[PDB]
Amino acid sequence: KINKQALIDLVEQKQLKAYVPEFSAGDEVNVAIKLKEKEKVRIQNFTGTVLRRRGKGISETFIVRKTTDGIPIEKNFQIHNPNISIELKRRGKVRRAYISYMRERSGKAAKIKER
Amino acid sequence: SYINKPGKTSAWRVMTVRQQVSAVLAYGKIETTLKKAKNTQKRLDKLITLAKVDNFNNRRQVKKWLLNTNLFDVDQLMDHLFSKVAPKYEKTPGGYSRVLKLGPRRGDATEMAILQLTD
Amino acid sequence: MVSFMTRLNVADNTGAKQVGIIKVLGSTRKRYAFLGDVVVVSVKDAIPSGMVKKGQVLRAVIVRTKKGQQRKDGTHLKFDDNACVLIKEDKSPRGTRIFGPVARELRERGYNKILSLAVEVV
Amino acid sequence: AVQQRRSSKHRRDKRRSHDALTAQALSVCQKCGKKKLFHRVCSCGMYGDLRVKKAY
Amino acid sequence: MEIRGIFGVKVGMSQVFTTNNERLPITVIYCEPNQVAGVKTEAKDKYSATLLSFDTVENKKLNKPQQGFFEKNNLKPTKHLQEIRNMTGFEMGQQITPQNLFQVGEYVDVSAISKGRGFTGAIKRWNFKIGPLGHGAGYPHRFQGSVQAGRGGASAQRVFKGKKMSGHYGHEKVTVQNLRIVGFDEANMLVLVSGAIAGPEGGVVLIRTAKKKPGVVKPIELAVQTEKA
RNA sequence: CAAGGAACUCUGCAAAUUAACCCCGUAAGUUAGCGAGAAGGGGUGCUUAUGUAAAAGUAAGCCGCAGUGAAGAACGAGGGG
RNA sequence: AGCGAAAUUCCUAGUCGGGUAAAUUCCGUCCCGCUUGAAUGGUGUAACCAUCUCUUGACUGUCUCGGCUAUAGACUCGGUG
RNA sequence: ACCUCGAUGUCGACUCAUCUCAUCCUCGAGCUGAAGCAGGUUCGAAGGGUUCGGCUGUUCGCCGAUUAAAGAGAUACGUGAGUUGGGUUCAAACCGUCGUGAGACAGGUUGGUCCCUAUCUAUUGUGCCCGUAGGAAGAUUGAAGAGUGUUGCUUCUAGUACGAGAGGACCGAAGCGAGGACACCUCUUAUGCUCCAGUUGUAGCGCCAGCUGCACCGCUGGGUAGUAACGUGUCUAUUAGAUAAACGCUGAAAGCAUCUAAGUGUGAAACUAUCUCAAAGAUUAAUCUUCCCAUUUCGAAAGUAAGAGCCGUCAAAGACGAUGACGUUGAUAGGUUACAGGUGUAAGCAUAGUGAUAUGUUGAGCUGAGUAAUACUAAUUGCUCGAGGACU
Ligand SMILES: [K+]
Ligand SMILES: [Mg+2]
Ligand SMILES: [Mg+2]
Ligand SMILES: [Mg+2]
Ligand SMILES: [Mg+2]
Ligand SMILES: [Mg+2]
Ligand SMILES: [Zn+2]
Repeated sequence: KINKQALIDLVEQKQLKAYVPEFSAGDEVNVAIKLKEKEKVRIQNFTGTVLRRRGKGISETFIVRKTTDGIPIEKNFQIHNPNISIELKRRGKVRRAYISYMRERSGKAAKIKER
Repeated sequence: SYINKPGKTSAWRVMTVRQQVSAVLAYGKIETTLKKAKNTQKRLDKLITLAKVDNFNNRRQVKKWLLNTNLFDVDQLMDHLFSKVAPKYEKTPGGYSRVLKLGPRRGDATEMAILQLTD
Repeated sequence: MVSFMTRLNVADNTGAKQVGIIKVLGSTRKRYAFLGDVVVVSVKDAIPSGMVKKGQVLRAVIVRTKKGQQRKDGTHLKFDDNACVLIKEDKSPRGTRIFGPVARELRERGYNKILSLAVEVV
Repeated sequence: AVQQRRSSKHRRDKRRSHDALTAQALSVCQKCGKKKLFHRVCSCGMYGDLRVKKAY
Repeated sequence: MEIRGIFGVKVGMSQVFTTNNERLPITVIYCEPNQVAGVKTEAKDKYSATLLSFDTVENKKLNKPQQGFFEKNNLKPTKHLQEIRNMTGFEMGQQITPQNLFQVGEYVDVSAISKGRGFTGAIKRWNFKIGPLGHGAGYPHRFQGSVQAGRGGASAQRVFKGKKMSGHYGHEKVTVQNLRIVGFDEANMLVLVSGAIAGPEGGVVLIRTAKKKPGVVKPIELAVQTEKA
């Protein structure tokens, strides 16, 4: 008959999270992960700075960059994912929407907090 | 083959658009090729719609496009636009111009088209 | 994607500072090793007080990759430098201690020893 | 790459079968009489009952 | 066998999260209820099939022989008619919806007219390889290889029928099998299929019961959220 | 043009990196002239004040992912005929 | 004398050591030099080379492996031909 | 020494493969100096698959590390009107050696121009005309065909059978992969020249600020739609028939024995189908449904109230044609309006500051193609072709 392609958006309202805190590119958040090997789901926390916050619906994704023992790891999670929970700790100052320059910025390269 | 003309680079297309919109606002009619007319029309419409509010931001945004012609200079053409052309169209939602097809040219059998604008 | 002839850092205590992929193992034309694939490697730099001298051909298990790989859950784990640990013939590392983090995707293939000695798994 | 054998007067005529021209569509402008090719403006400068040009 | 089929229009693609801790890409297919327009019986017409009419349209935008066929057969006018072989368990003049045909999580296959990719060359078309570019390898270095089969009258002296050279690619029918169905939406008359479906966003998409795994179903649930604040 | 970085190949052919100015520092060998721009590194933008006669410089401050912000400027080491 | 598998060595892809995961090419070395050799010069030699030959850091679409974009053609229309 | 010297381009590599079986692997069976595992050989089988690298001009080869395996061959020792020129082999030069000498040597070495706009056929695609005996629209069957077919590792069966003991399965089920193919772009990535921001220089808009051209798009950081993969889904199953090798049950000729002569079976990746695709130009021209039409006054010429074409607006299509949507009774493109996504706090104003500039208005302004409404502009008050079913 006729289509809107707000149907794509409609079917995605079946699973969208309620709160989903808002955080721009350069923010320091802790993203707690549920893990289930056999039973007794363990919560591995994974704190770090954010790089990118792309997304257009149920597919909002974001990058978190952590440093362990001088070794950096960037991990990309899907925001509207059961089995992930996100808390915001610090909100940083930034001029860009995808701070790719942090791939080559070592220690003593930290965003100034925002007032 | 090797040495070749610069050709229709993107700058050439955009600069042709600017010259033709300047010419159509200045006089009110253009006799060009059809497939440049359909491409000039879009920018023409966007300018005339952006020019109905008259704040200085709109003057800046339109200054980015116009060029001076034999009839009007650019700072005269801006006043001529915002005084009589833009307000005349202030109530029409879209449809600020028409492109009608003339006869084929003798030189190239291209499809000459006339671009104009009336209420 | 660690490819044939790809020098990748070593993340254990065997003194093998630089090690070059020599033949990605596992079937014909594997031509790419992702997380957990066992490769065969050759040391090209070492330290004098080390259990591997320069030139020996050994086997390695890759732990860190720069390209990373899309996990099933949708999280996409990406590192910044390629690392490998040196295994001896069943699953067991030649090194006493592992440096830096290690990706979990070794857990199901085996190498429960390599995950245990790691500082912290991701 | 050259022909090995001359293409006769028969093969050449057959190829040109698809070369024939088309008679272009013709309409009769109202507001005057003449055969302007359809969907154009005639030399009146009138297209339909609207004026878009000069006398000729 | 008892092949079941339905038609729709592919509206786009997205993803949805399930139990078993898995992300599942999805195609969304708008399925207006169809209408059987003819049934072919084995004895009468030498085979069996069911003819389905769909994409309802106004009677004006329809050719006269077709609208006459619809008025005589007591149907709603439809832009499209096509038929499915070996659909048997249905009668005449009935509305068919996807909910009445397919289980919640079972296996279907999808046919759709693919994406027209233009006149494309051999190396993109047949996955051929590209002649080296270094060491000055001469300007025809994007070709179909040597088409040789034999030089001299004894050997082959021609090109083989059904060679692999450049030509038209896309806008041809293809089918992906064993793609499970995730869920439905009766409100929008809409269905969710796993995997990626051929064809552009908005084409016509046929779903049949998969021949490889006819009745096989393995249920897959969803992943209702429990994080609110 | 991601990851890799010479595996293609007859050969790193071609293509790529460095690139001006200013300040450190610069081996083996030798006809003691050179080697040597050796190797290897750092700084560069705008504002204020100080700068001398102009300027380079100096201290403080400010922005950006990056400051000869574009263009035009050496790739190098080791052994052999 | 010197030097020596050489721009010279057929058997010869000589042997041995180094490089190398692996080395008919490469560096050094022994000498039955088939036929090296002293102004048709011998042996060394710093600098120099749009010369040759080998190893290597950085470096890169050379390559696993192929993709995308923009122009001029190509293709279509009118004209010459 | 039979065609070819009024020219049939020659080694090796690259690309593309194609075919044969005397089989390397995968598959089925026998015999064993076969306990098990792993083998040795023979029989059938050509559906598919059959590595990457160092050295060398290389084939060949030696060597490393893999793999289930790294087959032997043919096709002008396939393939230069496809590519390369490293080698052989032009002139230059040199060492060894021969010759008195000019020069020579399948002895060595350094360097050294590879032309062609395809007419026929072949082939890949895509069309025009016509036919299919009324004319048009749709839906079909499928004769004759095309494409795909590879395989491992782990766990259980079970440390069971076997064997003294190390060691250790057939048959069968499940899971994760490698290579190859078909699509797609939700996620990750590359691009993405009328997108967004920063930014140097000079020249212009009279000046400041703010903008424009120009410099690889001027450079750099992001990037919508599209397009692809390194990405994500699916496939590479399974079942049936007739079979080769082998095995048979009954069973004689040849009173026993005997798988065959009659009768009756088991059986493989091969074969014919199952699966994917295309297909009535299959002139042997098929089938179904719907629609429209019967005259003229002497074979004509009249030639549909069904439809198709020209013409215009176009993209889900696109080299041009063709396919497909729409043509005022309309949402086909453009524009406008609202929005998404992308960029990332505009210009101007006020405060602090001597000043670059920071802070508030401000998650602001902007935005090619994206999503959807909206007749304002453009799709015209047109043209042509075309029915009477000829006889048994
Ligand atoms: K000859
Ligand atoms: Mg001849
Ligand atoms: Mg022609
Ligand atoms: Mg040439
Ligand atoms: Mg022409
Ligand atoms: Mg040529
Ligand atoms: Zn007229």
